[PDB]
Amino acid sequence: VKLQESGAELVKPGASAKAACEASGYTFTSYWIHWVKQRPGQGLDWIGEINTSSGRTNYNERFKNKATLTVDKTSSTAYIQLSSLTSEDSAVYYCAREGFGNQSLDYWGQGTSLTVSSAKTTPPSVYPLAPGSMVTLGCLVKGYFPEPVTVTWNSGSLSSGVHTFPAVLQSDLYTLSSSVTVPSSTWPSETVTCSVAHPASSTKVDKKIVP
Amino acid sequence: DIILTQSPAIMSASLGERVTLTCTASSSVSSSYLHWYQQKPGSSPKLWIYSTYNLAGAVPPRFSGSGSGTSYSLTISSMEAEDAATYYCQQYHRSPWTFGGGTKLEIKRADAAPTVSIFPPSSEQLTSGGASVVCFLNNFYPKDINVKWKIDGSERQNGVLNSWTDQDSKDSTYSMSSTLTLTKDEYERHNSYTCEATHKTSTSPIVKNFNRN
Repeated sequence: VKLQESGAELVKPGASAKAACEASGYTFTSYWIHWVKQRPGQGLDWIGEINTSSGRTNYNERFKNKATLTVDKTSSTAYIQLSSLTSEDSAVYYCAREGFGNQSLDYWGQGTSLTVSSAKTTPPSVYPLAPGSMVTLGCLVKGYFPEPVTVTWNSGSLSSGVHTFPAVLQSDLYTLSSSVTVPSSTWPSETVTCSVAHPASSTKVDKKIVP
Repeated sequence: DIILTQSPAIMSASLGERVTLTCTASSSVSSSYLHWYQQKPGSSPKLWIYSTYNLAGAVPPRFSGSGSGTSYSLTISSMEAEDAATYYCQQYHRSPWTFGGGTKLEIKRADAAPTVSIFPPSSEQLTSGGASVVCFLNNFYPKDINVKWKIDGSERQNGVLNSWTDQDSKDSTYSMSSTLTLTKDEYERHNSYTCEATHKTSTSPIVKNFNRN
């Protein structure tokens, strides 16, 4: 039951991080905890196991010298510490409980999203994508950091026929675009406005598409 | 150093169809220590089957698994929409513990052509010396597609970044964005810009153009 890890962690390359995974709803010392790594778009890669009673560890060789696992049985929390960080370490880090079923992983945490970048917060540029029965318009949202941005169209009253694409790392900055299809007798007579929010720099930008 | 191979990595099935995923091990694993996990995008994996055959908490009985030695599988008798996801095997027979590379199971639907749209660099962007040309390829199936950029008739591969949506949960299409980034001076040295989309629903490319002036 439960397993609470932080959702996101931003760290500079070269540095170290210590991500915490707090159990609850079970007798913590009865179960081992495993950490698993998942690179953006990729599969699952075991890091290592820790016996929660005794503190003894076993490591995927690959991560020997990258990861240290530890426990504190007094607070019911497992820890992972990644050293000497590079862009290659950017990944979701899951803590899992090993579960009486023959070492199978019965409960997972929601995972900690670790980003290894030097970038500073940087708000986005918002560029209208206007063409030169249906018409497609769009919004290029470029040069921001960190994730996420949210993009709506006319504040949310254009919800259907929208595609907002996943971000890509262009430089050490993110870029993404969003498309909206509307009926052609709607635009340009009625207004279509890209609404773009970037919380991390407390910025909203509204951009209308003009012909 | 026991490699688990999941072939194929990607699979399509219609709703109602029987489905079989395979996990193959490079050396015998004891069926007791073989497991399966399901993962949907942005969620954590979940235990689906453990010790080869045992359905986990909440797994419907349309699912079964079997195997032994180097040959394991997970069967879905009659596919349902909920069952589209990525499934991983995993072994605990010898350390280091490993997973297979996963089989992503998507839903089969009728083929469809991408609606293609090209957009020149906006004026706002040109005032910074940047210049991005954007092509949307929207609502197509199957996922496999090729996108080619041509500047004054010649192919360009430098400065192109793509991005794909996840199988649409309502209509089971996919979409893609293609973005060609040039300097402003670069963009202004040339006239014709084309996005050519190739896809199994036609033999000739879908072609979208503009000429700046």
